Amino acid sequence: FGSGAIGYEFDNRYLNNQEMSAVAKQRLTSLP
Amino acid sequence: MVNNINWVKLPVILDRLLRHPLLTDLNLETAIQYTLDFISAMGLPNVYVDKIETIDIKEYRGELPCDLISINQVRLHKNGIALRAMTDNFNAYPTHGEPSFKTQGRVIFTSIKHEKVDISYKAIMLDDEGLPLIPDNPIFLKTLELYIKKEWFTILFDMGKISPAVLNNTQQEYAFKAGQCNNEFVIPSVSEMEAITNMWNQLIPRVTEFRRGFKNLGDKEYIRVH
Repeated sequence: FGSGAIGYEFDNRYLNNQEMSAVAKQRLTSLP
Repeated sequence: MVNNINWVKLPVILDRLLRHPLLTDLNLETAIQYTLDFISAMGLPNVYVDKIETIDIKEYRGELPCDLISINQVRLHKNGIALRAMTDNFNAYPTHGEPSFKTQGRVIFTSIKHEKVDISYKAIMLDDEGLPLIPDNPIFLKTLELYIKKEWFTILFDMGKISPAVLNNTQQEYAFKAGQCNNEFVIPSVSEMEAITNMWNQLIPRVTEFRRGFKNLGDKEYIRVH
């Protein structure tokens, strides 16, 4: 059969968690 | 202040905020609140309008103007002698000196029963609409823009809709521009530095400019030649 109303949102949530992990390592450094 | 306070209407800040696609839901309703918050948090006296208004004292009490925010001084209308803060705990209460005053709300508690007093107070410059009117100094505008941006990004970050680095950068920029604006609106002008110099260099010190309305705080102190 076929339906993506639950897999699409889980994939989107997985990629959102990856998004937050990626942007949580961003730092504007100091001590130049 | 070196520069002059040329007045412009509040949506001049929304001209500048809404360039940012993440600040497009800001409104004049939000601009008014955050602008008043910034005006108070900065506490710059050059942003307020200097006004003088006389009232009568009924019995150790007087009605206060509507737009008052702070009192520069209070004096007696007939003598011109300025008033001091009332340290007394039992002013208008009898049992069985130098005048003073106290202000809480719309009431001013003086130590005089029946007299007219002159109050030099500060208010907000308003628009043709009953709204605040802001300086057009681009330092002030940029700092207010950064204040509103920082508040909105704090909300979005509490929601998790903004990266923490973004909010950290916004807070850093706002902090630097807050210091910059504070210094811009505080550092004296050349004409104000003459007043400060005349106050500073005094062979015979003058320590009674509070009695007057600080009229002679800045007069030069001329010593005769012998």
